[PDB]
Amino acid sequence: VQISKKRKFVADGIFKAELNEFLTRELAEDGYSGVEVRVTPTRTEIIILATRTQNVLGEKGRRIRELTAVVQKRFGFPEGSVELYAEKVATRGLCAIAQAESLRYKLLGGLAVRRACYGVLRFIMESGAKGCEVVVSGKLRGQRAKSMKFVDGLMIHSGDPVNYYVDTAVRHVLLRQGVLGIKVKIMLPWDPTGKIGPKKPLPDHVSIVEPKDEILPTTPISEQK
Amino acid sequence: CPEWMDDFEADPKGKYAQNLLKKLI
Amino acid sequence: KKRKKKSYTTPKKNKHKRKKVKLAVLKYYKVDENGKISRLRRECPSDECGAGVFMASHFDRHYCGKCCLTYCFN
Amino acid sequence: MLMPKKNRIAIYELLFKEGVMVAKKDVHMPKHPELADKNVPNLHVMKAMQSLKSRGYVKEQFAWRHFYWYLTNEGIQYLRDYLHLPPEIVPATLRRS
RNA sequence: AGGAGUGGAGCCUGCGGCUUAAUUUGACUCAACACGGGAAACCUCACCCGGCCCGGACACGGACAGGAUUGACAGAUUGAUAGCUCUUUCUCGAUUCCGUGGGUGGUGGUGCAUGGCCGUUCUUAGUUGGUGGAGCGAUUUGUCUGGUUAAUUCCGAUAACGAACGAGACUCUGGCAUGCUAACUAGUUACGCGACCGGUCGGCGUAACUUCUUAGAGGGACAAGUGGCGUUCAGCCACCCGAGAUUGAGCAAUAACAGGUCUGUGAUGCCCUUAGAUGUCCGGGGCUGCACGCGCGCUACACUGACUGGCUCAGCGUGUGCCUACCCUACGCCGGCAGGCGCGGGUAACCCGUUGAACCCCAUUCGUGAUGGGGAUCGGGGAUUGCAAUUAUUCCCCAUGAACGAGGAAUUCCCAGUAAGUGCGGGUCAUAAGCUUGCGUUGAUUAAGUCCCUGCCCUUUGUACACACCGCCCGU
Ligand SMILES: [Mg+2]
Ligand SMILES: [Mg+2]
Ligand SMILES: [Mg+2]
Ligand SMILES: [Mg+2]
Ligand SMILES: [Mg+2]
Ligand SMILES: [Mg+2]
Ligand SMILES: [Zn+2]
Repeated sequence: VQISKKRKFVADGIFKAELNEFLTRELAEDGYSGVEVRVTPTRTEIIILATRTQNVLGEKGRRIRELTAVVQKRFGFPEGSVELYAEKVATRGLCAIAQAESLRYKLLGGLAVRRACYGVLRFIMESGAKGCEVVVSGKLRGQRAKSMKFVDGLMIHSGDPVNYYVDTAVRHVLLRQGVLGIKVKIMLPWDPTGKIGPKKPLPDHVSIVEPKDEILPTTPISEQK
Repeated sequence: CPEWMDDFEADPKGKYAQNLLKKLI
Repeated sequence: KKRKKKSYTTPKKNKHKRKKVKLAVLKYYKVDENGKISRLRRECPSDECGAGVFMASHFDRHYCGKCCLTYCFN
Repeated sequence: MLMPKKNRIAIYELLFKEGVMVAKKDVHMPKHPELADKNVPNLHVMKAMQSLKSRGYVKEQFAWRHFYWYLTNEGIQYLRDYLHLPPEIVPATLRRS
């Protein structure tokens, strides 16, 4: 039959969440950043945003086909109806999930914590970010856990602008002695129409138009046209 | 080396502080 | 956190070990000296229990083992 | 596990047919939805698939109470030998393109 | 200043103790104790007594065409239609079995090994560079004598000037719009047709349209106007006009806690266990056990009330499910009742529903007493949900009818549609709210202040502290 609108919306949200979790677990190593689900008559297009699209596709597309089939089998879409693209992020430096994955696989590669964090920070700043903050917590040195914070630029924390001016990601790193937690926050620059950042300005920012230089008429001149 | 500055800044007073300071100069 | 100390309830229940029988010679009986095999056991009268399967013969009753169909001697 | 030969055979034909296999992590459901009408319990699917993974023939992923298994090249060769399929028979994932 | 209290009673709940086969345990000041969404019949489930299963991958050797798998009967279960074991003898056919490695998973330990999340310091008003000034230097000024603010909010002093995070701004929400957009899943007027005595029609139907209802865009409030107080500044007080002259939430810095959580997780490192298992099913116990102590609460002690009829008003919202069994209900009939049986609508501004809520309002009987207050306890019957209701799930009926007459020391929460009365929804939910989270409904007394108590901030000052007073330290 059919279900209520409330249940339908909750259900498609649940589907999106599970799909994103599975795609994360599958393509974290390939710079996975997110999934977009587009429903069109008799078709469902799944766009996977990743930094390394060729690794996501695999050789001759094999990997992507596998993924499609797996989705087809899991969520019970009719055979041949679901399909999966794969695109690249516009700016990797401004995606906190991508930077968190980069830091994760840097730490998994034996790189020292401070070197990796400072490199990620500098790459984010060089990408045009207004500011960023990277926190790594856990057994960094010895048996006692500690936290380690790296900040640069401007970073807001309160109010509604935090929901569209700063992008946040939290990730786990499985090391020999235990889990390291990494948190990456990027404060996006104000972008008027062009997606490097939000279109709306910060609510407390007031810009005053510079008055043009006029010359006061000394005498009444009448111009006939 | 930047790695020396990092390892020193992590523990400015530690088992490896003197060696890293000597390396920095 | 203490040990079970379950020696009160049994001394370890033995598991079943199937007795090894050599072959199925006792089922068929050619030995007619004229190549006439006689079946020394009944066969099952179930659909999936055709000429291949047989039925056991206890001190009473006939038992299949495949479909668990029983015919008491009486 | 101890399972009938036909069960393992059917599991293998499915896996070779699309090169992937998903299954809910639930040992108590009586029929695998894709392997229904063949009376293959889901537990049999999970245990056979874990056997193949241990032997290195599939790659496994888990998320939200579901296993996903992808056939590997060594798994493709092993399944071709096991089911005796002609060298020209290939799983659906290798086709297209 | 006061309001409602509670601490006293009975009951319901959580905690300790006691008890026990077991009464699983986490968390003891705020920052544990109707908390773990923790309302446990089974399940849940960790705990106790019994009993099946392997769901012990894989690699290496044994055994092997018979490796090994089921199983009807009688015994037996020291519970079972458990082939669990015996007895017995068929069955299945390389999937196993027997060893060695090796794995796997545990609501096992460790929250003092961790991540994440949350709580707390602290919803306080705090925090930090750059350049300049002062110091040999750690460092300091900026970040302040003072007025002002809810605010490190501003004004103003000024070796500082410019800034950043936090506060504010912001988002959601409450009030206003006869102005705009526009509606048979909302209506209202008007007109016809009917029913009763021009009137009453949630009676029927179709034009107008958008006041009422929905929900979009925009508007609207800024201490803006007036008068006082102020350095005549920042602002404060009062008044007019006005829908409104302080609606309520959400988010929230630097830094820290050995705060809580390994019992939320296919989050986790190390240990422990791993086949008569701490894995997992399956019976039965427990989690409630009761000399006692302690929290949150519910119902009261009546007449500003109980009883019995009569009358008449809400809002928030939730409804038929992946697995997944289990929805909200109108109307008819049967039965005091709780219920039962037929019939329909609804996946919902469409049906329940016009949500005919309670208090309150009106009338009645009682008549100052443990009384017709109050409903603990207990007996006997009847139903419902469930696989099982006993230790009594819940509900109904008839009986029984305890303490309690306003509560000692001591304490909590509160400034307006607020406290408090009063119902209603959501969660939990097969069955179920004395809990919690929301919603309306009736609707106040008092205050417009202060550091007295309690904290918590500063500032100056002292220190022999710096693991920082739970410090340091002296002598027999
Ligand atoms: Mg704010
Ligand atoms: Mg300086
Ligand atoms: Mg100087
Ligand atoms: Mg200072
Ligand atoms: Mg005081
Ligand atoms: Mg000292
Ligand atoms: Zn038979």
